Amino acid sequence: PLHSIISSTESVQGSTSKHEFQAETKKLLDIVARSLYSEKEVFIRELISNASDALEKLRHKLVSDGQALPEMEIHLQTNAEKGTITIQDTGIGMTQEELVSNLGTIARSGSKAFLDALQNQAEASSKIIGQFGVGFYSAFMVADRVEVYSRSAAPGSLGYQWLSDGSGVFEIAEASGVRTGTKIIIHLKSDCKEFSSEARVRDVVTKYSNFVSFPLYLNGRRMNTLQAIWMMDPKDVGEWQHEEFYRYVAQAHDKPRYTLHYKTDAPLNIRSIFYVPDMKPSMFDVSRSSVALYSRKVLIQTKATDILPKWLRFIRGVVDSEDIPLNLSRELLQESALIRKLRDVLQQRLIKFFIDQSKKDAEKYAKFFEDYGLFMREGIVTATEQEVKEDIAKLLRYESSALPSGQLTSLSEYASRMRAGTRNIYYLCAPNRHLAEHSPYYEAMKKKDTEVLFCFEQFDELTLLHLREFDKKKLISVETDIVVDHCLSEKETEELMAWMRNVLGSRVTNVKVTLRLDTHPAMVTVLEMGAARHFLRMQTQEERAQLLQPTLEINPRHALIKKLNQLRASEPGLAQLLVDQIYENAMIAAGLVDDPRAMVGRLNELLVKALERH
Amino acid sequence: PLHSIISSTESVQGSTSKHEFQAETKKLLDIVARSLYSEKEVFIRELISNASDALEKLRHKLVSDGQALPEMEIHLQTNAEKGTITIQDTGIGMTQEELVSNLGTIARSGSKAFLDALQNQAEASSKIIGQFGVGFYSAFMVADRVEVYSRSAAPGSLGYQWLSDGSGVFEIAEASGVRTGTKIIIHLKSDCKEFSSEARVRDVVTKYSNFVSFPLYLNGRRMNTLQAIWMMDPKDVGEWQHEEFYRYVAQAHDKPRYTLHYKTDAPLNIRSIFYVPDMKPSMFDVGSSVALYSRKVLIQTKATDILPKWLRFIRGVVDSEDIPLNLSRELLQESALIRKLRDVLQQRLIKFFIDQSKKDAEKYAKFFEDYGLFMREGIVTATEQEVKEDIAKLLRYESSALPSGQLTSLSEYASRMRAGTRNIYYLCAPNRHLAEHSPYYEAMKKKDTEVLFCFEQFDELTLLHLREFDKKKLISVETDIVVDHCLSEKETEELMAWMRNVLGSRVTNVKVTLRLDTHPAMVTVLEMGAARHFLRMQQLAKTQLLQPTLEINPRHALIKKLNQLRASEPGLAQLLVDQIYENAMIAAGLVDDPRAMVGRLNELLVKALERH
Ligand SMILES: Nc1ncnc2c1ncn2[C@@H]1O[C@H](COP(=O)(O)OP(=O)(O)NP(=O)(O)O)[C@@H](O)[C@H]1O
Ligand SMILES: Nc1ncnc2c1ncn2[C@@H]1O[C@H](COP(=O)(O)OP(=O)(O)NP(=O)(O)O)[C@@H](O)[C@H]1O
Ligand SMILES: [K+]
Ligand SMILES: [K+]
Ligand SMILES: [Mg+2]
Ligand SMILES: [Mg+2]
Repeated sequence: PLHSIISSTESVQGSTSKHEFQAETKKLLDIVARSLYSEKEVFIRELISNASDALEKLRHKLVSDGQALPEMEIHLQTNAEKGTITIQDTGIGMTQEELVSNLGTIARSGSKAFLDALQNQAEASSKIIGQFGVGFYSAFMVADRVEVYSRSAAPGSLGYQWLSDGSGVFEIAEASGVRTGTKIIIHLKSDCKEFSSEARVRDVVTKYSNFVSFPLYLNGRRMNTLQAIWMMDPKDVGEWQHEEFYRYVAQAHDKPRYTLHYKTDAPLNIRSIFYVPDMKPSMFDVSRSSVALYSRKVLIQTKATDILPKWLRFIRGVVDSEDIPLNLSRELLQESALIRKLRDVLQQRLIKFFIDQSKKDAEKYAKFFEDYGLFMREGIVTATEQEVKEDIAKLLRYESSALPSGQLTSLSEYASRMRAGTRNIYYLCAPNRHLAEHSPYYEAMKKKDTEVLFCFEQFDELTLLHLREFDKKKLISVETDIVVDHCLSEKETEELMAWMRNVLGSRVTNVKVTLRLDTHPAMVTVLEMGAARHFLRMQTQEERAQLLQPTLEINPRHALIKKLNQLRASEPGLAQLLVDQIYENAMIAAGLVDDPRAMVGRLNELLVKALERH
Repeated sequence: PLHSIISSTESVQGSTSKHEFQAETKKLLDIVARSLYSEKEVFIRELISNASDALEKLRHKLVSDGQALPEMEIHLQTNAEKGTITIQDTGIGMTQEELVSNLGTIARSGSKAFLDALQNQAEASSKIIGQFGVGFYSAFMVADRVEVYSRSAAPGSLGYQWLSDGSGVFEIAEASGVRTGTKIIIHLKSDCKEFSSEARVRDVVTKYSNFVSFPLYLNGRRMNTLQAIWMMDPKDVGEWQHEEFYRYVAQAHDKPRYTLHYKTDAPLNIRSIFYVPDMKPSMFDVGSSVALYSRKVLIQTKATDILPKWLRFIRGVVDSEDIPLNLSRELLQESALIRKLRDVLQQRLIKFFIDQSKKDAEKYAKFFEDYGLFMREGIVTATEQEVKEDIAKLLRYESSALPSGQLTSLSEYASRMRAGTRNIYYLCAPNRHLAEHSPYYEAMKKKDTEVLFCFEQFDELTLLHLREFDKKKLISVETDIVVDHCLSEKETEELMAWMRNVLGSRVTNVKVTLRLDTHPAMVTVLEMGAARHFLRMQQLAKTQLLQPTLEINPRHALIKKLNQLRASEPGLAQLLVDQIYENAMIAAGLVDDPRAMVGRLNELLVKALERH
């Protein structure tokens, strides 16, 4: 189907012209006011940012001159009956030239020109928000008529006025009585009268601009009353401010148990603070990042980016940066490379912080791991890189067989003093220390003088089998190692073997003899056990039986096995129930029984007919 | 103190001037090329959309004129030697005035002017994609200089060239040899030569512009070759097209078991199709592949969840030409249209499932067996009572008043109850035999009221969360055991006292029940289902004991033996009573990991039979 008219036959003959790009202002205004912001409340944020920029410019101008500092405040006002919202400022202001150059031209901002002509861009380039030049036109999205009063702080400037309706035309006049600074008056739409209500405005202000750098008022009462401590050095801020900030951000009533104050500028500008709660995690904590992203003291509202890995969703705090790329809508540029490196840097720093906490305090870290271990266990099984899994795995605490009861140990220190020339790590799963010590599998391997890691928590064998390796060493379970490893008369032993294969033929594949058991009359061995256990309870005897191949062993030294001889010689019917009970007990001890409700009736029958002579 | 400085001293006294808004083109171009799109490959989508719009305009003009229709298609070519990407079409083309007025002006689109002068605005308004007027400038995001060779389709037009480096100035000249249509030459940047490779371009084309209305060829081979059946009439489309489309969109090799072809226009313009896979859900299956389209081009938000989370097991495509879009052609967040669409889709899917259940019970039984967990999860995660009750109509249970294996629903159960009765009784067990031989059911065996048997796990939790159906209260059998209002008493009261002193710290109280026939003991707690669920959570994970009561029956043979056992073998008697208590707790379903009781059971087995 190769039919390509693509060629280079084109050739230029006529004289080349020369033109300049134009623009359609009405369509640009319509696009800005209709299809730019997904929410209608952002105009308050934009106006507050503009007021903050004006105040910052005035403050810098006065500081560079060494003059006295007047008051620097933002004043919001709402009039319910008139349906208007008013924001006042005490910044630099602007004359009619700046009025018609900035408010009359799309995508032109004087703040960028101010920053460029500063020659330092250190003291003030970190405190100016405006960079695009279209933020003022969001007021037309909720208004039908905008009215602005302003006058410059220069000694001899006069007031002015600025009216528009968002219809591609604006009129400028000269006004008297204007207070120095800038004042914006907004007349609201019919369908946007909700913004004349004090509660809605307060909610928006607290959601977006709580940490503005200047005092802010709404109808007369100050709303800041709280310093952004993440911008200060740790040596200046006390613990009371830390706990109050944690109380504010976490919406809790307890104290933080861990506090990290992170400030870095080499790879990228990062100023963040992190908290770990004092209570235990709950159902909502497991349910679905609780960390707010900021940029020059303005919320970005990611709510989907998850700048922090999912398994770290239990920590709280704020993250602030100056170099994140944000689009024209003042939202994150989704899945940029900078975000993907910020996440890795932050998670590595958090891992390093958690590792160091163990050294300086052991009991507190043990309690924290007891509380928040499930998050680390989940983080093991969702990562992909082996290095990440090994980094997280250093936080796990286990109980070993070479140490006294009730004290923990780590994998790294487990590998410290293990056998000189064996690249193997052995772990056993049991609900208790008592069940781990007297487990048939542990007895079967107790001959070897190796240290076994007892793990009691749930979803732990799953974590080990997804880890598969630590410091280039294999993680081998005791159950697998037993099969990997390579009295009663023999005539009666073999005859009872034949009988057991006869009776338990359908459920059991093979029977063997074992001298490695001393306190358990039976044991069930499968070629693999951890994966079988995990698979069994996601999904009656048979359809589970051929999926396991339950090899069963017998202990000739046990008393019950010995008595089974003469209880079959005397009454085969009782032995019929006895062997089934032994098999059920062995399968229960192996941990392969999901719901043991089935065996209750047969156990009752065996008990009621076994001792009837007594 | 209330610090307020607001006054109204401002007054105007001069003569108002008049101006109009200007614009800065350099800053606008920088904003478009740098801080508008999250990805760099979207320029191919914009160019293909422009070519499709041009072809649509030419086709409409020719059909309205009534003239013959020539061949029309778009060609996209890749040349890695010069690091260039080229796109060519055979549309209407542009004149010199059209070139200057359209390509040289920001936020001006001729497609809107064409639509406004159509006099019907319905025939072709559903096929024109461009609406903003800034999509052509995304080519400067990956290029340093662009070339445009165009020639209008009018009988007497002349060729032209449109050159620009994206620096804010462009030059236009007259060219010779240009064929009818348009042709765009792109010279890629140093870091953007990734797009001079066939594989990446093919990936982008298949991702974004796979279902365009006109044939396109990449380096000579057709790419789309597949019809978008979600726009065609259901009667015009057969089974083979449905199977092929399903195997494409679902990326599977099986045959769908259910097919819904939804197409409505009254509340909103909707064209959609939904599929149910034949294979069972996997470990991995537990953005849902319901990708949203608009004007036959992918929107690709994949995060707003236009469909409820519990309905993530269905595959298909949803199209809507009235959806609002951002300047970057991404979904507007939380628009009322999105919520209306989600509600309508949920209701329609529920109605479709109900109708499918009515039409064929045998297939619906298998479907419910395969996909039961999703409905329970949706019931648990729902908030509104009507939403919970709508989903609950899809649940199936078997009851005691029916032969084994036959399932029914809550609707018929409510239909066939007595008029006086106002509540529903349900019992949970892993098997029917355990259900009908449960100690709790034997106490409810006296009355003839029907009871629903639940076998699958999380059924108890779902029934607890639902809490009400059709103005009736959902209560369990174990709850009603306590709400409802041969070992003579003398030789028995002291025997319960003996259990009390032996089991002081494990059972709060022990008494005698007479509603038991086959069990030696039975254990009751106040709120059995809730206690069971919390115990399962705690043993599953430490998140943020209880009060058990034990009843015996003086008629069981095994219990009758314990009376004389106290005076003969107390050492055997203690651990035998422990076995009885633990067996009762296991039968109650309140037992944790039962490995702890193996050793004492073995000691019972060894000791109790050292006499035969
Ligand atoms: N209250 C104010 N006082 C003084 N100048 C102001 C005030 N509000 C706006 N301006 C000026 O108006 C210009 C344009 O405002 P604006 O539309 O917000 O652009 P921007 O804020 O710099 N960029 P952005 O807000 O991020 O989209 C600014 O550069 C200021 O010079
Ligand atoms: N291949 C083409 N043939 C003819 N006209 C074209 C072609 N490509 C672009 N144009 C013209 O270019 C104008 C503006 O281009 P464009 O930037 O794509 O705006 P738009 O596609 O109409 N709206 P949008 O794509 O949503 O930004 C269109 O109105 C067309 O008239
Ligand atoms: K501006
Ligand atoms: K244009
Ligand atoms: Mg601004
Ligand atoms: Mg376009």
